[PDB]
Amino acid sequence: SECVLGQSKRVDFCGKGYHLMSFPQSAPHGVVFLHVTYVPAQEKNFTTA
Amino acid sequence: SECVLGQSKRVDFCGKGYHLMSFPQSAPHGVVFLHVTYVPAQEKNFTTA
Ligand SMILES: *[C@@H]1O[C@H](CO)[C@@H](O)[C@H](O)[C@H]1NC(C)=O
Ligand SMILES: *[C@@H]1O[C@H](CO)[C@@H](O)[C@H](O)[C@H]1NC(C)=O
Repeated sequence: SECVLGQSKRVDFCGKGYHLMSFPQSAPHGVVFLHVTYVPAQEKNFTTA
Repeated sequence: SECVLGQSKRVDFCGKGYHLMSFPQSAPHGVVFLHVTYVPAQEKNFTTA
């Protein structure tokens, strides 16, 4: 109800990282979610104020 | 997962009041959370439109 039909703001609920979309495939006696996320990769530091 | 590793917008979940931070101390056969909050204290009333 939450991850598929909308965007989830709860941290580490519908996937490790920031949440974008989900896809609900079926399976024998169960369901399999495919979560799509967004993870920063390359970082660089600066001086702030 | 939710209160510590991020901020929570859920009401009355990670502490009474608006939520800021939490620290997860340990304890035998359990765990103890310390929640920081934010409570408005004084009041003053006016007329609006
Ligand atoms: C940025 O972080 C690196 C650590 O990998 C550090 O050596 C460097 O001094 C930092 N940048 C500045 C401007 O200090
Ligand atoms: C503000 O609230 C008090 C109740 O404590 C009331 O007596 C007062 O008339 C109110 N002031 C205004 C401007 O509504």
